[PDB]
Amino acid sequence: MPKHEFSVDMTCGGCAEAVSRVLNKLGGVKYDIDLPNKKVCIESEHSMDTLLATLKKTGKTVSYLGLE
Ligand SMILES: [Ag+]
Ligand SMILES: [Ag+]
Repeated sequence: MPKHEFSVDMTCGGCAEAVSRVLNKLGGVKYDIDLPNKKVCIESEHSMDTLLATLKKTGKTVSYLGLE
């Protein structure tokens, strides 16, 4: 199953919480948040568009670091 890696402008724990809330409301996702490195790793059959649009709902700078 595709593992997408994203960069999110998370400055503290409450940003990581904001990230989980939006990703939870999305559903169909297993996810991993690395706060010190400002990274979010997402196991999902969801398209990159959807994941990107979802993460951007937080109001924060989001970019795509790619896949594996
Ligand atoms: Ag924060
Ligand atoms: Ag915050």
